[PDB]
Amino acid sequence: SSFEKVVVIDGKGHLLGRLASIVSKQILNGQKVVVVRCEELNISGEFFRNKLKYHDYLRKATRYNKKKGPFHFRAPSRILYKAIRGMIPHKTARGKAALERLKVFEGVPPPYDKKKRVVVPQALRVLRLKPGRKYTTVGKLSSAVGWKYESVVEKLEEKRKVQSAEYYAKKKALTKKLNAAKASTAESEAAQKLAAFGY
Amino acid sequence: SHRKYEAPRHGSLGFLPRKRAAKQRGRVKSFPKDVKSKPVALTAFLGYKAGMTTIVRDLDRPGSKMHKREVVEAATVVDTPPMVVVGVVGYVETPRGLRSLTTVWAEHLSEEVRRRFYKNWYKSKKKAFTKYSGKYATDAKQVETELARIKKYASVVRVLAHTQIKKTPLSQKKAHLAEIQINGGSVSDKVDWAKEHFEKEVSVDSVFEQDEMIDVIAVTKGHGFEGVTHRWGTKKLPRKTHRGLRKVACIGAWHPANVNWTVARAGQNGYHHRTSINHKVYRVGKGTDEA
Amino acid sequence: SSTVKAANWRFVEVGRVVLVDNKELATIVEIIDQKRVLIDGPKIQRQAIALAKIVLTPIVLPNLPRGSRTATVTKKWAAADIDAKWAASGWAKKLANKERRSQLSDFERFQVMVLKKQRRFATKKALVKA
Amino acid sequence: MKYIQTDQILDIPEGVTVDIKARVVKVTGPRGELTKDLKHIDVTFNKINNRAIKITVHNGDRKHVAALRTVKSLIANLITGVTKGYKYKMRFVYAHFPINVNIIKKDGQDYVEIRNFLGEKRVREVKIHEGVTMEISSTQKDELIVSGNSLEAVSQNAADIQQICRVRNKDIRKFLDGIYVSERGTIVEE
Amino acid sequence: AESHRLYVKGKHISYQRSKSVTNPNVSLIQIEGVASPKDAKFYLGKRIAYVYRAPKEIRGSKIRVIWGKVTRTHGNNGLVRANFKKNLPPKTFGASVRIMLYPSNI
Amino acid sequence: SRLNEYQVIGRNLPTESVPEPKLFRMRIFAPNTVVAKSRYWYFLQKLHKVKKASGEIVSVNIISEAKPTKVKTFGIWLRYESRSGIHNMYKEYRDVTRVGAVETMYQDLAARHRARFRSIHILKVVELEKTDDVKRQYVKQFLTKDLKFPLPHRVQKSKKLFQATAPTTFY
RNA sequence: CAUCGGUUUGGAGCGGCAGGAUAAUGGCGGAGGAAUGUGGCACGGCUUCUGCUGUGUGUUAUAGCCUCUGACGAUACUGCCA
RNA sequence: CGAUGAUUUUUGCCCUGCACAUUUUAGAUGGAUACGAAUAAGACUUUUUAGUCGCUGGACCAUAGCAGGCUGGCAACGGUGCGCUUAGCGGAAAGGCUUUGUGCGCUUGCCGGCGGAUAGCAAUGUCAACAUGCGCGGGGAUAAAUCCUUUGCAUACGACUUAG
Repeated sequence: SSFEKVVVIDGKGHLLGRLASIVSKQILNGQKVVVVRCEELNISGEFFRNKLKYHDYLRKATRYNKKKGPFHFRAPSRILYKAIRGMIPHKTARGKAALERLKVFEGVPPPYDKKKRVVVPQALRVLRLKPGRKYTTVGKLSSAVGWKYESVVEKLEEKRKVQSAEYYAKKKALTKKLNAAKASTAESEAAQKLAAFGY
Repeated sequence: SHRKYEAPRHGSLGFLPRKRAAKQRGRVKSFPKDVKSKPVALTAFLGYKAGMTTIVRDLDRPGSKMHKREVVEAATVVDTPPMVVVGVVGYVETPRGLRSLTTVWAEHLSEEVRRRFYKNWYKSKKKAFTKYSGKYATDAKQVETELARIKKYASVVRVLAHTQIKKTPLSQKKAHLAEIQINGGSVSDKVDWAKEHFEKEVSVDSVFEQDEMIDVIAVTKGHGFEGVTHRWGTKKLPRKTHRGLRKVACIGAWHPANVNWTVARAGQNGYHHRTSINHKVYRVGKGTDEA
Repeated sequence: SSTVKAANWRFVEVGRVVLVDNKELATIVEIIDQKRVLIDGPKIQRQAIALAKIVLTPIVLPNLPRGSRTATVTKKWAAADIDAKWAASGWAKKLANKERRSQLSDFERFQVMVLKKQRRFATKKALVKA
Repeated sequence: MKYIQTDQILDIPEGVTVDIKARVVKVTGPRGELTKDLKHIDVTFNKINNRAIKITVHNGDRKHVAALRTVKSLIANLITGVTKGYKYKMRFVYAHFPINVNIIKKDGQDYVEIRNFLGEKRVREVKIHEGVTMEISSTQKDELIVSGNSLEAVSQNAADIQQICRVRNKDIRKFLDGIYVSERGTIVEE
Repeated sequence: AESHRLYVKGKHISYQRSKSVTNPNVSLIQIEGVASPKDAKFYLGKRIAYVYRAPKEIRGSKIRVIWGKVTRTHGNNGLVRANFKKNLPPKTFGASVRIMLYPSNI
Repeated sequence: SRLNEYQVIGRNLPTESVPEPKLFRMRIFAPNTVVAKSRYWYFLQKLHKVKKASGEIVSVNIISEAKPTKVKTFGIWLRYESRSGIHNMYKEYRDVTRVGAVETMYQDLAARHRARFRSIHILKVVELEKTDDVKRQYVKQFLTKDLKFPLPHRVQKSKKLFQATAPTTFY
């Protein structure tokens, strides 16, 4: 609920449209939102059904000049961006400013790779879909419709995960030392009083 | 209503827009896929179309009526003086495509390639690459640092090579400088090969063999503004047509109330960038040969 | 051997202790459907509720017959000492801690900050040397 | 109808140690080890004892319940594949042109090569799955033996061989030529 | 020390409106940390300041303020209706306001 | 709807020929006494030569549940109209109150047969004392000895929009 | 800022009273009955009988449940408070 | 969108330490507080049996001092800021993350002494980051493009390929 300066949303496991609606309402209200790992988003419905939906989307182009028509972006970040822009009054100055408040990425590039990523429970697939239902991963659909950088993104993601695991090992080592020191300095007058206060 | 009679359309939609090439030098859109097992070798070369000639050859094609019989064939000559390696570029894989990371130049550049960086050479102080050449001050550690960066981070290594146009009969003094992808070996091997070849000449004999199939990248012959009859090969109208006959009679139906992009219009003809494939190398001749 | 990893679910059974309104303890006395149960307790009114409005706790009241009336549930609840078992869990401790923090005034919040400063000084001193 | 609970009991023979963890079943037996992911099914496993395992579905509808005995059968197939093996015997059926079948190895990969099928000049090459053994039997003429621990791989190679030898543009009631799976059984006869 | 704030942060969300017609005289304010009408009722009657910067100086200050007050709650999610002396300009949709803690009733 | 069970008693308006008319009683499930008295006349005019104008309502009384905190199984006999014809069914419900089982019935037939409240007549609501009186398997399965079941995949309703920790569904 | 008057929106509002089956329930007492039968008893499969367990028997035992009822005492709900 | 070359002998340009003054803000007012994966699962301890944890961030860190002054002491040799300084890692958009030594502070870990009024009972009661300009200071470098003539691999004219 708090007004954060930037909210970085880890897009893994999130349903496309529900996340899009929440993020649209957020950025219309003046909140800066950065969605990372847009290749890990999810769409309800089997893979083939969503591929057919995208092919129906591709069928639409300006007859007299194909360069004027809708521009079908294949990248997962751009698919999420299309979903969000559909939910924004983008043809006004206010909508344009609201769209300037949003960033979408595949993977977690710098500088967000060392920041805090949060999730949105109201849009999480594992919390929303009935457990037997089928779903699509937006990265696979993007590869199926012409996105060219799935292998590069997964390589960079595995490298980033190796780095992040090393960081986490260091952090977990450091916090364990602090917990040991806090336990030693317990049962003192400062510690005993802080227990009576609920701390 | 439908056409009374069916016919294929005139011209290809796969070569639009029929506009002038942005540069007179053809650029290699795609390079052969890199195989690490192969030895480190170049993938492209630059030459000059000299002209066409005629050869005679015994055809070796079993089952053909011309098998073991002479055939007269047209051939094209490409004057290819050796190219000089002057630089190396490293390219890094990104989610947004290949991105050049680092360019390392040779210590010394010939004047004909330094002219490439000038629109008015005769009025210049000719300051190009002077501070960069000074960067080789008795240790060249900045160059080694950049080369180490290319080795560590780059995934595609290309070499900057220029032609020795002074060896050709052309009056142009600017050399042509181009990026040629290096295939084979690891990135370290490619960078070592590029460094060991700075300021050296590379001949066509080390790039192309005889009897190879190669592709040609070039800008075609220009013709200027051209009408639909020659630009697209449409049918001329009858002799008795008012206001002329080298036209397309119907440029569209009433709806869409626009002119479609697929209708033939007059415009610029020729001088297009074209890639032609599967040309057999009949001969690799040497300039030192007197026969 | 086989070594099958088994789930550690909480079951909907007669005798489960449940939190109602995150304030009261009750127990399931009878199962109505997949979604609805009947709950009873010393400090809650015997009623039919939906399982989405309650939370199952890791505590089971043993040997509680199905459909037991209020007196039986009260007697067996006292016998098993459910309140003491519940108040001993980290869950109940965290709750009571939450209300205790909620009751603080500005003065003792200031006191909390001061004591935190003292304890942090002591903890850092202990941490640097071990 | 949302049945409250449905159960199956898997029986584990003496020499087999089934190992389940996060719906990744690992079955070990004298003939080797097999593994299977069942992450697409919401089932839970309980070890009744060393010889019996309970497979349960809670509050499952008709299709969710139907997906339970298939799980049981798949794990049972894994069990019987590491203790008895799987063997498919195929016949060569032809009217005029003998079918020439070879077990060749190209590019470090084994292939089954069918030649002279219906007199065709085309040569049919079938990739062999890992863990599957192809053999030309000695005991009987015009035979092929597909052996392996995994029923799925063995049956799929048999199916690929059968499907690659199909007749086109003919009366298949009349041109019955082909390679057909005649016997499905175990390596250790019972 | 590092914190000096005596007000609650808010955001100017919208005007009172139907689908097609807006009423600039009533502004909808999102108070930070409020999510229910019961919580938002603590702030009824409290004063709101919209603080902005202007080009010209007035008595050496480039900061101007529009004062308002919280009048009633709006909806079910803890928004409130605010009435300012001069209507908040539409360009402030998404801008931050200050919910002052007075007139205090604690 | 949210219903109650009402006793409605009525009779023909007394005549000099017929000075003590017979009293008729019905059990009506209605949200309020205005509908309860309306439904009463609806069923008398389907069974007897009477009207609201020529009749009289004697008494309307709420019938409270005898044992509101005892789990029962109710058998309900129905007569509902589809788009094509009129059908009878018999359905069973588990509930603690007689009224709520009827409330479940109305939700049930709306869901499974698109039958509106106006399309349904309740012929009879009966408590099933014995276990062998149960005919439908969707309630028979909850009468088994020592019935246990978990609630896998618990979804926790979040107050805030953003959670800093990964979600979990344990329970 | 305070107080007033008019209009109006609320409170986790608090209290008193009335009605109903003078609520129905519950708690207590009494009587009767049964099973999704507690203990016990008899057969069993794994348990050094380690909530052991299953199946039979039967009627409160080392659990309890249901129906009727007798004297109380509350609450819900709907109204009223000048 | 990137890499690279050269960037005016002009009092013009680049980097940098400042100082002052300005215009602007789609909108600072303690902290964007960094594993990954699964969810019919996770993490501990023994034991692979069993026990425990969660059931929301109402958290964690930070938070006392004229918007935070001037001083004194006790205790420990810590914490923290700034400035140099050592080394390493990070190329996806790295422009950041750690790290050595040192100097100057401050320290609310504990105890003191002195100061705040009158802005009058509220009036945002003005305290931030980005940018720009100008005055200095220390450093550093010392170009091209177009028109014109020419060419014809080009061409309606522009443009283009050349040469000067």
